[PDB]
Amino acid sequence: SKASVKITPLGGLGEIGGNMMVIETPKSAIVIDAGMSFPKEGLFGVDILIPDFSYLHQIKDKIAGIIITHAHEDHIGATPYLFKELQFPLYGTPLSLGLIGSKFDEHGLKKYRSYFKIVEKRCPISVGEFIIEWIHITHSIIDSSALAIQTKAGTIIHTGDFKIDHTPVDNLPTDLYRLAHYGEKGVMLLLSDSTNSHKSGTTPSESTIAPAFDTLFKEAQGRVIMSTFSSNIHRVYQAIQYGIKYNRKIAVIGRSMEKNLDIARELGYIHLPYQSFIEANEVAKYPDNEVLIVTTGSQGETMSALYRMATDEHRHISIKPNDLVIISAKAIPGNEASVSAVLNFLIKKEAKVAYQEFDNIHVSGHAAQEEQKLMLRLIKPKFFLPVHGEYNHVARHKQTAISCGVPEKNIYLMEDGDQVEVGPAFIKKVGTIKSGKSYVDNQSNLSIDTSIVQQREEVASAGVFAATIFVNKNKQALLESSQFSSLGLVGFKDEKPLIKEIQGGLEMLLKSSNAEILNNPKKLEDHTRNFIRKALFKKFRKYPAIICHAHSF
Amino acid sequence: SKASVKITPLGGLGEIGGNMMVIETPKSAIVIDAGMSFPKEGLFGVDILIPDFSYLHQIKDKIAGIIITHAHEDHIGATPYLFKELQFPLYGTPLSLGLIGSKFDEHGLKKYRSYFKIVEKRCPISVGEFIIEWIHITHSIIDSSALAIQTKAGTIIHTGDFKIDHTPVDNLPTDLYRLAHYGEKGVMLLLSDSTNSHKSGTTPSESTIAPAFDTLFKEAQGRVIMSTFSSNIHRVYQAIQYGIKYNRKIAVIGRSMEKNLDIARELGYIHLPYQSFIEANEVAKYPDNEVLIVTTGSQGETMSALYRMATDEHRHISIKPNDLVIISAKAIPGNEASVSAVLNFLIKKEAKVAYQEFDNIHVSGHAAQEEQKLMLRLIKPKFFLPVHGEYNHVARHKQTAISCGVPEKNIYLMEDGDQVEVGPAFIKKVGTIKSGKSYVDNQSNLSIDTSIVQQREEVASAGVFAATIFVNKNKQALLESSQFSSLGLVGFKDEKPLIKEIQGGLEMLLKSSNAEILNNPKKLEDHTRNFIRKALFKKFRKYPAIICHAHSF
Repeated sequence: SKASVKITPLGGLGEIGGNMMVIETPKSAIVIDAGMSFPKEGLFGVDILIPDFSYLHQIKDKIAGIIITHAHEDHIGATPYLFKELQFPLYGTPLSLGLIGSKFDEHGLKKYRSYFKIVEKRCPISVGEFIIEWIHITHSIIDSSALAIQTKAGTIIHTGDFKIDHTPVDNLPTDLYRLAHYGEKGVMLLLSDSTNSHKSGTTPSESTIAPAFDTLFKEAQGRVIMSTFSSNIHRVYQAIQYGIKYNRKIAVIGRSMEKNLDIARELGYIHLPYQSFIEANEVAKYPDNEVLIVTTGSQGETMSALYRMATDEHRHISIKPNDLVIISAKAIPGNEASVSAVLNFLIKKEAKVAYQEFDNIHVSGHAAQEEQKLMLRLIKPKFFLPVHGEYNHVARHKQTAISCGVPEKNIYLMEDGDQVEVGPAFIKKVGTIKSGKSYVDNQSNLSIDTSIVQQREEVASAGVFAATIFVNKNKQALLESSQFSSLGLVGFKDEKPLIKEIQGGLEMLLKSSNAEILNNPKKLEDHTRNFIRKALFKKFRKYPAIICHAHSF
Repeated sequence: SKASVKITPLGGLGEIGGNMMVIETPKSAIVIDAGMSFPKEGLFGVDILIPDFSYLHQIKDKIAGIIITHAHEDHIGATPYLFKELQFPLYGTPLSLGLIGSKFDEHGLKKYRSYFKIVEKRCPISVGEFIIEWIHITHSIIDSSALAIQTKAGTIIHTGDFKIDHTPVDNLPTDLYRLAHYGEKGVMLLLSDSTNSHKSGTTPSESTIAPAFDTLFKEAQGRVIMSTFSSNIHRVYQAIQYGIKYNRKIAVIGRSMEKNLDIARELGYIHLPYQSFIEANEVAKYPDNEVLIVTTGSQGETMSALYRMATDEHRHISIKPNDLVIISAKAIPGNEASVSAVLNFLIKKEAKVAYQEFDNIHVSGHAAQEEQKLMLRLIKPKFFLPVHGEYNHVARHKQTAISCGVPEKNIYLMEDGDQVEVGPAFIKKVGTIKSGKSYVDNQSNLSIDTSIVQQREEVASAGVFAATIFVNKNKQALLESSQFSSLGLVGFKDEKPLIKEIQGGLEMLLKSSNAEILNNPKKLEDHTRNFIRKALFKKFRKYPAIICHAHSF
């Protein structure tokens, strides 16, 4: 009857990152964004997670394209890999589409590059039975945008990643007029950031950071090091601008930085004298006070480089006591241990460290309660649904919305995989769809089901002991010396006896075993598993994986 | 010539917890404290670490006893297990000695219980060539103390764990006069807390917490849950006092809580009507608003209970939407992930949660910069050496000491295992001693070298594939069907072929193998390892552990 849509999301509900939405209307289908989720972060790298793709293959014939709301790795990460399975027009932003093409070429998905479809800011883009608009909106990232969707069913808003910086370094303030206009006409659906719903007071503008660089650089007497990730372009821009202001040549380490710099500079978003850029191998040729280094590893890796620098195998840079190191890695909770370790190792090198001002403690990069309320009033929407956060954060954001006078019955909290049917004046849950994650190794760059590592680590608890006994079916006992191996059981020097005790018990059982059980590998494997379970219960209270091999040679 | 001592520490320098010092003088030796170090904390439990004991066995004939500065698990943890190797008089505090005896009986070390030697507060205790005094000093813990050591070489101060609470619930203010008196006579050596050297402003007094319980309990309409660890006696005391003030029966879950309660109540430190205490199984008989539950697991375990309560197998408590849950686990960095997970699962149960006021964010329990400076002025010591913290924290504390006018040349930063010779007016490093950690399983309660799990997890990276081939020395090939097993390699349904491809290559090599290499297991194992290395390099760029077994049946 009345026009309606079916918006069921694939990522973002249950973890920072890995955001991906799929709006499904009658004979209509659009994709909003495809990020990566980073649960942990260690001394050598990060956890690599890409959203499952099973649902996409179900309704392939309907999806009218991919809609990307960032030139940033956290939100386009699966786009390149996704094309190793399916292809769809990529209607995005010129800068956002570029970096995405770099990702795909790295993923070997040039097919999907032809799908590139530049959407103009403040300019609508007719996507099948839908109209799309990219509303500039301030954020850390050099470029960004939000989506306004017009449909015969109404209008839908996806902001997602936005902090309302009154004075951004790029002084390109959000074009609030359009958002207010959409509110004035009447906005059906709203998707808004919910990350920092636990904090109060508006987040500080990046310009609050400028003084930090200025003061630190005036007092710096030696080399300056900077550590971040491949997609914090604004921060590195500020850093290099100050360095040239302080006559420090820039050394860019990590090919991701180099490609981002070249793409942006060619795109003209910034101005940079190429001669001012240097290699790490040339640092020894320059004075310390003229040396500013930029460091990043693979996609998502920042402090693997730092740790190897503290371990001194970087073979391009030697940490010195007169150095000043500025640390800003992706401040996702649970990485404090790695930061502390590297910090201690650096102080052992007698290096001054600056980390207070760039992590989430000062600048989280996502709206606080006041900013969310300001957006909510700007919109005056009928239906509010939080995305890009955990269940608690969306709960708090919904509470804040209640404080703004939004009727409860138009607010829902999603769980990944869910479907929600939304109409002109109706909204309800209809079912769940299968959502999941997949690992990718930064070296191989292939998708691996989580099942393999899951079982690997599940059996990692408790030991793994395998044995092979060459027994004669006519003797019901081992005829040739059995070979045994163990991993995680006990120290070899101290395990030689213990495992060997269970060994004698087992080979005795053979001396008078059951011929049928001995001749049938299944019975031997079951008996070995039972014996291993009993031994592990006696020793450590576990039941380790036991591999048994029977031969009739 | 001049009197001097040799203080080389065994634990505390490099991690929160696991503090243990050994002062070594001519024909003199004393032990200060033996804690446990907790690097991580998960959904099912904690990491279990006990300091190495190798050095103790070297100078056994000199040590005059064990000196314990807490009735608290974080500082006496290795004492019970240590006695499974060596025995020494335990001169401690009556309450501190009790709990320690409980730990030893759990460890089956009753031998060391006879060594129990009660030291009187404000009363000196002659320990061989040394004089010892237990100076009450405020802290979270119901009881505590610091050590004043008089010697012919001078005086040594160990405070260690102390926050200067002006108004503690127990209103037993630190007896500063003695500390000032020792400063007045002239204090040689000072060992002081250094945990929170990164923070400014004095830590809030536990009394700041009272209002929280009062207000929350006035508004509570349902059951109240409380989650902590076995040794936060003061907090549970406040909680139960308020609950009786609000007519809530107390259910103590975790035998550690029950034993601590019985020991303290028998010791008369507190007053408690036994009839007011209840079991969890009886909660269903009482109204929700009369129900307050206390939860703790094994030593160091707090949220394993919480997680099973969210998973609903606690089979004594069912979480309800009207419940109010107060969470205070040992807030060591890196547990935020578990807290977040449990919090989301609880909100899925629609439960109100209170966690802001009890973690390290409000009350870290260890002195801040102002408190350290106040101690430093109270002492006016000649030699300052920070303990109970990481290298960065001790560095910051030493900086603060510099700000207090302490000459640098009397401040050192230790690394675990080091020896430092300290005289009347001399101090220097002399060498290093072997320091290390050992795991203990909370179920078995035995000491395990870290080597076993270290190799277990080192080989956990990459797969583990073993094979056994029954070959004839006269054929240089397998004569009986070879048996293969793999763990972590690939999914069985998808690994059957791949592993089987490498299998055919290998059994072909047999068809025309080297008889001597085939007959000699070493050559077969080397060839199998090389083949596995090549295959893993081709597939995932790894070199997995390969186990080869050769038979001549």
